[PDB]
Amino acid sequence: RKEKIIILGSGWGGFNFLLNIDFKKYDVTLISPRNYFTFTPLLPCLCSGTLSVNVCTESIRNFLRKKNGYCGNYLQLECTDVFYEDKYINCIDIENNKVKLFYDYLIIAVGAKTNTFNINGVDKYAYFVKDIDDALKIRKKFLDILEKCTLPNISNEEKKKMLHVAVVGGGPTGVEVTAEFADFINKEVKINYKDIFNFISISIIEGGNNLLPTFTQNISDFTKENFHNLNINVLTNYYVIDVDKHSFHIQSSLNKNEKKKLSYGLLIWASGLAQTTLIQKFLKTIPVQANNAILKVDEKLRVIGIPSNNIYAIGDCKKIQPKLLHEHTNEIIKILTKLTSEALKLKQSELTKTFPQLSISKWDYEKNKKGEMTPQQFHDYLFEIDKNYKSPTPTAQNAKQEAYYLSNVFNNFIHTNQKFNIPSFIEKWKGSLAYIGNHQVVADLPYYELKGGRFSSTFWKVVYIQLLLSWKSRFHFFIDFIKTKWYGRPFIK
Amino acid sequence: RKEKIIILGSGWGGFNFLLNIDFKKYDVTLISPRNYFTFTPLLPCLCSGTLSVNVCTESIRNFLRKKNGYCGNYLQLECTDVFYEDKYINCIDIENNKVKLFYDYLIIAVGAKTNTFNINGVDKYAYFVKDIDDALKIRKKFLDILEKCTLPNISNEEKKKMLHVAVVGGGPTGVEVTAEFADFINKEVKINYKDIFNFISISIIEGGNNLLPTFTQNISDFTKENFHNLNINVLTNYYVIDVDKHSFHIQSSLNKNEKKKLSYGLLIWASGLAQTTLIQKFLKTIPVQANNAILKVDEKLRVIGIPSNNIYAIGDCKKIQPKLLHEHTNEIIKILKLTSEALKLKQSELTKTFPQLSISKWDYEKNKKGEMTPQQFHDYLFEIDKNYKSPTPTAQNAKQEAYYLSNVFNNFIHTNQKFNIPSFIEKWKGSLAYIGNHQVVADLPYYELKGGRFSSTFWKVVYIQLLLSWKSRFHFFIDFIKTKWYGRPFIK
Ligand SMILES: Cc1cc2nc3c(=O)[nH]c(=O)nc-3n(C[C@H](O)[C@H](O)[C@H](O)COP(=O)(O)OP(=O)(O)OC[C@H]3O[C@@H](n4cnc5c(N)ncnc54)[C@H](O)[C@@H]3O)c2cc1C
Ligand SMILES: Cc1cc2nc3c(=O)[nH]c(=O)nc-3n(C[C@H](O)[C@H](O)[C@H](O)COP(=O)(O)OP(=O)(O)OC[C@H]3O[C@@H](n4cnc5c(N)ncnc54)[C@H](O)[C@@H]3O)c2cc1C
Ligand SMILES: NC(=O)c1ccc[n+]([C@@H]2O[C@H](COP(=O)([O-])OP(=O)(O)OC[C@H]3O[C@@H](n4cnc5c(N)ncnc54)[C@H](O)[C@@H]3O)[C@@H](O)[C@H]2O)c1
Ligand SMILES: NC(=O)c1ccc[n+]([C@@H]2O[C@H](COP(=O)([O-])OP(=O)(O)OC[C@H]3O[C@@H](n4cnc5c(N)ncnc54)[C@H](O)[C@@H]3O)[C@@H](O)[C@H]2O)c1
Ligand SMILES: [Mg+2]
Ligand SMILES: [Mg+2]
Ligand SMILES: [Mg+2]
Ligand SMILES: [Mg+2]
Ligand SMILES: [Mg+2]
Ligand SMILES: [Mg+2]
Ligand SMILES: [Mg+2]
Ligand SMILES: [Mg+2]
Repeated sequence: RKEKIIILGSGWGGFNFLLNIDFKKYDVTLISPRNYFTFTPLLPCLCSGTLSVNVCTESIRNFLRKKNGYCGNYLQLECTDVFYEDKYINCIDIENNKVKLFYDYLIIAVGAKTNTFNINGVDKYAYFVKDIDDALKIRKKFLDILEKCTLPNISNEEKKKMLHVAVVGGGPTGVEVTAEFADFINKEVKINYKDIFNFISISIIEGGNNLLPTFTQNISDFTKENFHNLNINVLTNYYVIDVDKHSFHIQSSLNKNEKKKLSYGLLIWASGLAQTTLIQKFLKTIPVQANNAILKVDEKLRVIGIPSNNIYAIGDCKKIQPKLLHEHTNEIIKILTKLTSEALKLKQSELTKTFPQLSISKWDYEKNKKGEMTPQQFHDYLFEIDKNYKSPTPTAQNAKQEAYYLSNVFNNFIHTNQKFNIPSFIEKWKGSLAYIGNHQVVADLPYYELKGGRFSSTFWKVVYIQLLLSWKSRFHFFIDFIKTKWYGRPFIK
Repeated sequence: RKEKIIILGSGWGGFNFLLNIDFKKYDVTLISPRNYFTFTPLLPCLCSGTLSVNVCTESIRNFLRKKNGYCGNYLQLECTDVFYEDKYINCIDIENNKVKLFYDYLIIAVGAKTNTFNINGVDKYAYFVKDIDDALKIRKKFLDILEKCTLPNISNEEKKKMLHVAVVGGGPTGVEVTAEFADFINKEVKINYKDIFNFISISIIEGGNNLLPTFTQNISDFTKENFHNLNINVLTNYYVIDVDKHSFHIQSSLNKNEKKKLSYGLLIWASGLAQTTLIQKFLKTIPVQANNAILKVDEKLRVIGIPSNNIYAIGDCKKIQPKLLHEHTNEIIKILKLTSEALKLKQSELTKTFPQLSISKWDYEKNKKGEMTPQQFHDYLFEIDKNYKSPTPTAQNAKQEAYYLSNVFNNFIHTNQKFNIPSFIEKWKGSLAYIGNHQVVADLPYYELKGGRFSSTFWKVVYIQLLLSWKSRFHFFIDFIKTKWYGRPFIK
């Protein structure tokens, strides 16, 4: 008779919600086709053999018994439909048997998938890099190619075509995967495959001018410089537009007329995100959202358009559409002293609990001061703040923070003295890191920039050994680096 | 213009030959469809998640440069034919492209495969345990089943049938794989799957009366006792005769007409050896060996029936057929009045020619004979010949053969010792087995281990020395810490 919370997904959102939700207060079931949590930041290290599967993983069933003594459940299913009207979901097991399950609360955390842009042959020929098996598939293919090119039944020009590694995407994923392959190629591969080492080349391809565009221009320039010193072909300002079995095509971003055909052996696709079929389906089911491209939620992470307000979504599968300021103008006016921008800002602490977009991290009050306004003008101003609101970026950092917010809201606000005092979710940006090869780490932190150096790696390791969610994983983190330092990357495939 | 040695296979034989063969003296190429060496004794620990792949493995290319500066080569191919007349072999890559290669010496070390005994459904439905991939497939299937049986769309009756693990074979492989699963089931699985744990059962099936037949009766009895304490169904004196998708059939060894149909979820097949298709093919190519079931070699490991004497075989793919004593009677008489004790007295030196004369191959005291006539001596010699047993198909023997033969190439073949090449004689060092719940058994010369608090410690001290790199020793040590402090993983 405890209320049932179903969690869909075992990713950063779902798993972290699981870790914090009170199993005494609720009856909790996580549902996911994947029986482990994947620690995605270390996924590129898996591509090169620097770290093991154990450090990139947490098994869900190890976290189903909290110290209180009460338990949670886990089912290995893939949710295929949500029926918000009747409070249930349809799933399928791995043998396509339907399973029907009821909930009182649904926490959707199914994440996003890799975007092919409908380009011909991305699904067919390219390797994605979004989970454990993806990374392992990529490692093996690479090692497979190395062995195939050591055979005598092969010409030097066949070798040059096949030993070309193309990475599409100059975001952090693409950049880190390239970096890691570069280290592998310049170390272990160089030693054990000398006769063919010089036919090997890596290219990274990016539509815009900069690698790591969302970081900072100095970090971008440094990343490109460092890539040059590693003899990585940096093909920025190029868009991949077609993919065939042995070659792909690129179009210059600077001249629409300039195309190139490139040979390749291994093609890694690390472009942006796209929605799961479950989300596409679910959207059609909600009158208000029937033609949305992504699932929209409250400022409280409630899925808009559900009469019951019993479905939440966290992580990559959702954008936040908060309660509009300009729909509550008069009410906000009463709350104030004047009627200036800094009248508003003076009450920004209190009003931020209701409107996230009022946050000093969401609205620049100084780049936008406004002298005394008439009510209508104030309403226009409020409207600008509304339009300026940016939904949290699709990162593990945000998914984790959303997961702790929401679970704590279930633990401490719903079904307690505070049912109505629930604050709206606001991220704190903690910074971003990236490995860019050859011991060089970059970090774009709130008050710092790292641009390489002897102690860059050290900073990276102190950061991530603390972001790991178990002592088991910390053990492996430590051991795996010793092993890689003393003995090297492995060639088992 | 260095002579070319081609090694076929990257197992205990091939890899250890590679480790010791002098790359300065020869131009060596190992050919194997598998680019790593598999440390098979720890393979059952891989089934249960106790140890990792890193401790069961060595990557061939890490060993292609010895410290003197000379190199070896490796090619990822599967040999499909040997043409002994013309000294070349045909291979195929993984995309079925033919490759043709010339050698001066061929070292065949392709091992053996699992024997299905042609039984319907073994290949189709059963899991084998001969390599890394096998162990991981086995591990996954089990975890798959546990998850499937936690679903609601499943009856307790379906659960009981699906969560039955049957292991066919009471040899050390079968026994060790059963033990490891028992440990996993009784620890990590019991904690994380309380609801369905009592639907789980393990059976081991063995045709003879004993588990670990080739050990000791005390060790066999102790292994069976320990198995019952763990609630493993020990179905000795049963053999499997048929296999279907959800059930298999067994026949009593004690009553020809008692049969049983058993349901199962996971069927593991560890029944003993059979020959590779390469060896079957190659045999038909050798006139004197054309109807053999197994490849026979000299007492010097040279494949018999080859005019050039440039093809060797080591490991599980071969049996030794030594030079016959009774074909050399008169000569032996001349070396030596004319008793078994006379013969034994010269046994150390004659053993360099005939391995069957070894005190480890022939019981001189249980077979003493007084003065013989030449004819009688000839008959005696003949008994020694027929008593000879080829090395048992073990890693221990494949390794010892590989060190012997590589040492012959290094220090005999192109030196002034060409003619004093001694015949190969194993030295048995003992055998160990993990039998679950921390109990190790060992059947050593002069000792028997039957369990104990310090049983496991002995096992760990032995195998950390048997590992062939410091890398692997690191992982050996670390993997046991990991398993102790944090437990076995459920990743699949
Ligand atoms: C290589 C890589 C490196 C990254 N590094 C960083 C980083 O350093 N910092 C950072 O902030 N972010 C990083 N990210 C981004 C981060 O992984 C995502 O933002 C994060 O995964 C969002 O979490 P999520 O729970 O929404 O989705 P996921 O973590 O992808 O989880 C989705 C889960 O839903 C499951 N699922 C899918 N379909 C269904 C279905 N219909 N039913 C039930 N379950 C389903 C999946 O199995 C999965 O378990 C990285 C991403 C990648 C790919
Ligand atoms: C689970 C298990 C545990 C064991 N434990 C022990 C133990 O504790 N002690 C002990 O003494 N023995 C043990 N053994 C036995 C030991 O593994 C074998 O006796 C040993 O492998 C024999 O070595 P080999 O080189 O002849 O064959 P393998 O080690 O099997 O090597 C054969 C190699 O040949 C390759 N190959 C196959 N076909 C071809 C082809 N056509 N062309 C080229 N290469 C080919 C294979 O890929 C493989 O690399 C165990 C065996 C198993 C399965
Ligand atoms: N180290 C970190 O902190 C880290 C690491 C990985 C991911 N993340 C987060 O995960 C999310 C996704 O990251 P991501 O790297 O996979 O995607 P991304 O959107 O950040 O980068 C994709 C890049 O590929 C380009 N692109 C798209 N289609 C292309 C084409 N056809 N040809 C060439 N270039 C093309 C885009 O211009 C874009 O710059 C991001 O929000 C990111 O911040 C963070
Ligand atoms: N711990 C160790 O030292 C160790 C471990 C594994 C293997 N080995 C060596 O590797 C070789 C192979 O060992 P193995 O265990 O794989 O095979 P095995 O030959 O030693 O034993 C197989 C057993 O299964 C039985 N069997 C065969 N077909 C059957 C059927 N249809 N139904 C029921 N029982 C059936 C046989 O009676 C036999 O005892 C051996 O030489 C062994 O010594 C040693
Ligand atoms: Mg999730
Ligand atoms: Mg994840
Ligand atoms: Mg999500
Ligand atoms: Mg996602
Ligand atoms: Mg071999
Ligand atoms: Mg082997
Ligand atoms: Mg062999
Ligand atoms: Mg074999």
